[PDB]
Amino acid sequence: GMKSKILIFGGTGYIGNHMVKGSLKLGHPTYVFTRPNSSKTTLLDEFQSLGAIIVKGELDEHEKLVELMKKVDVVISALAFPQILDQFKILEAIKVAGNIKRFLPSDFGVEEDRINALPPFEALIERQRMIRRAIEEANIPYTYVSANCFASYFINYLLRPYDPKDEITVYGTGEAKFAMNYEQDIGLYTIKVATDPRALNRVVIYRPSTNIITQLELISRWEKKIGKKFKKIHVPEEEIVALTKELPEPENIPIAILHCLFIDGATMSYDFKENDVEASTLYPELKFTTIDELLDIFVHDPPPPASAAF
Amino acid sequence: GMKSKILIFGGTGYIGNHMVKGSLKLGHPTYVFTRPNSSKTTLLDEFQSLGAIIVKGELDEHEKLVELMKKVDVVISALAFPQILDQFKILEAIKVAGNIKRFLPSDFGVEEDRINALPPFEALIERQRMIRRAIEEANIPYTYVSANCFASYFINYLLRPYDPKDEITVYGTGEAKFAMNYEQDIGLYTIKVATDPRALNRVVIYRPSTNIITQLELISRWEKKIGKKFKKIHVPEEEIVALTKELPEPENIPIAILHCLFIDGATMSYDFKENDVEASTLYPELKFTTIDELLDIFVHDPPPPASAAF
Ligand SMILES: NC(=O)c1ccc[n+]([C@@H]2O[C@H](COP(=O)([O-])OP(=O)(O)OC[C@H]3O[C@@H](n4cnc5c(N)ncnc54)[C@H](OP(=O)(O)O)[C@@H]3O)[C@@H](O)[C@H]2O)c1
Ligand SMILES: NC(=O)c1ccc[n+]([C@@H]2O[C@H](COP(=O)([O-])OP(=O)(O)OC[C@H]3O[C@@H](n4cnc5c(N)ncnc54)[C@H](OP(=O)(O)O)[C@@H]3O)[C@@H](O)[C@H]2O)c1
Ligand SMILES: CCOC(=O)[C@H]1C[C@@H]1c1ccc(O)c(OC)c1
Ligand SMILES: CCOC(=O)[C@H]1C[C@@H]1c1ccc(O)c(OC)c1
Repeated sequence: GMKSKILIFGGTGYIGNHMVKGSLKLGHPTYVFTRPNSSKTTLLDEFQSLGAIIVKGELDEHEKLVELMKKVDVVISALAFPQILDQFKILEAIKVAGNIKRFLPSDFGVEEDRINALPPFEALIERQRMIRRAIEEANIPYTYVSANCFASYFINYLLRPYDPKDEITVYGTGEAKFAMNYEQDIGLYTIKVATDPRALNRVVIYRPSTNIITQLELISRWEKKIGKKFKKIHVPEEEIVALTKELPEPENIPIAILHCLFIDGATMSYDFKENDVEASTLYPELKFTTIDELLDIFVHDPPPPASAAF
Repeated sequence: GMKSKILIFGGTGYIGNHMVKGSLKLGHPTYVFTRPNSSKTTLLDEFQSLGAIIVKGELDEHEKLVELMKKVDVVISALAFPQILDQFKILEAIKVAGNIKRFLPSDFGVEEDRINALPPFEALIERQRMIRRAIEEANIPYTYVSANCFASYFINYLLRPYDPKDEITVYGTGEAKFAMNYEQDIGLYTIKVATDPRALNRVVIYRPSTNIITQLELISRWEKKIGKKFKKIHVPEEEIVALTKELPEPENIPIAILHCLFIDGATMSYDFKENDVEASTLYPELKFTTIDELLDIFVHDPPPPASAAF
């Protein structure tokens, strides 16, 4: 009906699949752009059975992108780091088509316009800033989403629940606060804000009060849930910093991000601005899965671990 | 004709594919065991077009393995680290069938019975030793292959030829010697020795005199080949050792191996034993691609990088 038509790039991705499912769950006509050679064949079939329209092609196909843009209203990009500046191909098509009502570039992490990181990570988020500056320069309607930490991803990474080991690695002192959100919710809320007038040309941050914690607190709560105690092994901050300078790329990128997230506490090191919008306060009919609920999920039916591409 | 029939486990793997191709090139009837859900569909079609017989199944299918064992003469395992002890399923089937003429377990690296490493790596090669002990206890005919370093893999890992950076990382002093061999050759030679009476119940080491070098010498030669100088950044040994103790698994495994190969120089830290067989001395009609030739290949048509499973 009146539902805005949504085009998602990187829909088969780690976080992208949750945006595709959330879009369909909310009854939005959904277009998924995917490479002809993608190995996400079975995932694409699932999307198709849920009602999505699959469009195979390459970002280099300018004409195809323009013709596709003319058929939709909202464009969301969930592409990976290696393709951040490739989003300029998406942006060029949006500019030519001229009918797009909202563009959400691939952020879904830290709020890059208010935080700085070590060189390895700073270079990547500087690219995301370049995208933002171009959007604003062209007066393209947007929404910048800071989803903070992907919860299943980091519960898997930090707690290694699928590992029977007796020790646990802590980065830095482990006292830095951070916020983490369940991927399924990140996906749903992203679709909601992409069409909410309250998020037009604004930064939206996902920071529900029930999802703020520190590494030590997460370990403690997990220990209580499963009835086991771990020996905590800390990796000194100076140690982490040194590695970012000596290790090659892309090996040093994760290290620099670990420093930014769990040592500097970038997802919780700032206060909200006047124009900022915190997503959990937007829909009284929805809520973010809490940390206790998340841990329960890992006790009853834990999701597989993942590793971002660099 | 009268060629021995070869069954390869993990044939679709990084080194495994080179063994399958080498087996077919040498005219051996070749059986490839692969999981029903493998994503190596296009590689499998290639094997098939080359003459290989594909057999889909799981290692847990004891009866299937036994009936398969009965149809072949030689069994080679190129499975990954996570499945080392899973090789006991292959061994049980071999014991029951009773007709196998030679079994080559998944080693193709350092000579585990004469070297020791840091805990992260020591645990993995200890498993490989367990397999070797069971083979000998059961009087199963074997050949243990120490292929040393996979060259394309490590030229990519150490030189990052696909990276236009001005710096290069050196592990330790960079003075430790190591031997590396081209994957295509490792595969060919493995098939040759699997049927050479000279390799029956012996350790075979791939160490051609033209393929021995240090990190610094490798960097130097690469610099001359491409006409560019790099800034060398060293990672102290004590630094590498500390990481193996603080970083969680699997992350700490590669670090421990880097120490073993490029700091301890495990592939060149020993002299040959009386019963050792150095493969390059075996066939006057063949030879290992040299380091110079390997570098030339990376200048004209470099192979993509890779990452072992942990
Ligand atoms: N906040 C956090 O904790 C967190 C965690 C992870 C990631 N992130 C962020 O979330 C965003 C997406 O990350 P992700 O892990 O979801 O991405 P991903 O799964 O690695 O990749 C997303 C999609 O990119 C497409 N793609 C891959 N290579 C491509 C290429 N060469 N050219 C064109 N398309 C290509 C693929 O789709 P097809 O195969 O269909 O073409 C893939 O499904 C990024 O901005 C990332 O930084 C944040
Ligand atoms: N010397 C060196 O520099 C070096 C470098 C790398 C590796 N290595 C060694 O070479 C050997 C093989 O390494 P690799 O990297 O070639 O192996 P790989 O490519 O990681 O895997 C080999 C094969 O295992 C099968 N497999 C994967 N997961 C499985 C599971 N859960 N159950 C059963 N089968 C599974 C897959 O075949 P299907 O999909 O067909 O089932 C896969 O192609 C190892 O012993 C390794 O340590 C040495
Ligand atoms: C440290 C292990 O995870 C990562 O390397 C990257 C994928 C994680 C990530 C990527 C981009 C981000 O903005 C972010 O902040 C929440 C987190
Ligand atoms: C350092 C990056 O590579 C590795 O972590 C492992 C795959 C490399 C390897 C695995 C097993 C080995 O025996 C070996 O010695 C030559 C090398």
